[PDB]
Amino acid sequence: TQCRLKLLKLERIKDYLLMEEEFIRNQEQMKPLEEKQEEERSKVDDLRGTPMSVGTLEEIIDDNHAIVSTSVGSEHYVSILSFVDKDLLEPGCSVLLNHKVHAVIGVLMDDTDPLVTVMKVEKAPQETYADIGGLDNQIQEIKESVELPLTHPEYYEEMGIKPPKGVILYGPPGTGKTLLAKAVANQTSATFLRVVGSELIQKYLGDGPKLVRELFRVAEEHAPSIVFIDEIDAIGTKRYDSNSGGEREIQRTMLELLNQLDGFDSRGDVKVIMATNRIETLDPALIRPGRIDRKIEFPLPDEKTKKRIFQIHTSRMTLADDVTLDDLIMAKDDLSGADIKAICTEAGLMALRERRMKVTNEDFKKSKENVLYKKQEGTPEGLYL
Amino acid sequence: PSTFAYPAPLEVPKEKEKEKVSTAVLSITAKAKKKEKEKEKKEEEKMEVDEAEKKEEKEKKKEPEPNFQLLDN
Repeated sequence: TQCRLKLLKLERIKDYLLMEEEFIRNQEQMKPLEEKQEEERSKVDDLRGTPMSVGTLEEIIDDNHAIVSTSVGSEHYVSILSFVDKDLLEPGCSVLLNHKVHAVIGVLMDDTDPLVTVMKVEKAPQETYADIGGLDNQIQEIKESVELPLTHPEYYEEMGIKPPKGVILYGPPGTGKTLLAKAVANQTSATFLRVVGSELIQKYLGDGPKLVRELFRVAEEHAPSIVFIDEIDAIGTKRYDSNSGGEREIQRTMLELLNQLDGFDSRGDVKVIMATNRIETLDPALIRPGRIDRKIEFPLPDEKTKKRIFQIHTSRMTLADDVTLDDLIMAKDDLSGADIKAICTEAGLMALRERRMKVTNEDFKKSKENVLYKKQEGTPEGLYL
Repeated sequence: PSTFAYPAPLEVPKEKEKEKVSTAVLSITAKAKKKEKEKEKKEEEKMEVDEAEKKEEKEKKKEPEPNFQLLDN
């Protein structure tokens, strides 16, 4: 709160200084006077023509030649014409090629494709634990598995327990699956990669599986990183069916994801937070415990848990403080965490409809009912049939 | 006596190429250092600060070149 506001005063000064400071250091004042430094800048200009073509490096051989696929025309058997060495290079990377003679000038860019641009939401959310509407215990499970081995190896080594390679979140939905993933991701201050599962489904032949493996490669260069696979079930076990080009597609993208996460052992290269809105009616072919160890199940909030979600919320709000928090919760019946959030938002909006500016005790009571009604109409009510 | 005089020794082409390189180093370093440095708090009763230790904020320099207006006479 106070602390959060203070950090901003330092950051305002920081932007101004950093932009001036950048200039003297980067060059044109630290202009290459060094044999090594000058040689790389001058040589790449001379070899380079314009246009160029991007490629992805398909495999390298140890005799100073490599094989690349360029975006345009055929693949090329290219030589390593100066610059980068063999070690520097790895397959699955994107490298820059001159059209005049396709050769690897280098990478230092952690790839560059249109694919990578979508993947890198790299700059962290402001979202962080206990800025979330969440349950105290539930966030602290996500942190224990994903975050904690990097932060303190101390506890994990003494105890003698094995570090995982990801975790999985599954619903009952409306539990802040995505909110949790964003909270942890800010805390590490490691690069946050994101992709949605449907993007990986396509009606083109073979494109999907390249992207699925690609997520792990991009992340590895950036590493440490946390890779957010939003709605895994989408590539997986939720239908694209068998009559739209799904018949081939789904099985391949699903399988491709499942084998690397599994490996031959739990690899532990880069951490993963996987969010799913259910694994409840969907088919088996997904990652099981003991590669990602802990699998986190959410409940449907009870009276006691509802205290933790609500107290966080009442602070931004007002005039539900007058009335005891305990009594309000008791009164309302059991609902999911998104529903609880929705009541509270709706309280602020309904006052405006009433001709009032913002939440009152009365507005808070009515909002509870409206959401409850939607659910009560949608699915079974009270007393048996 | 001063309206037709002996014009200066030349700028020349030679010196023109040579100078830019020299000017380049001084130019980025001065600007980068001078603009960034503050030693001021503007929400203070004081205007800047009574001077604690000496500042590096500093100022720039201007030198024009002498010419007199449009005439051929």
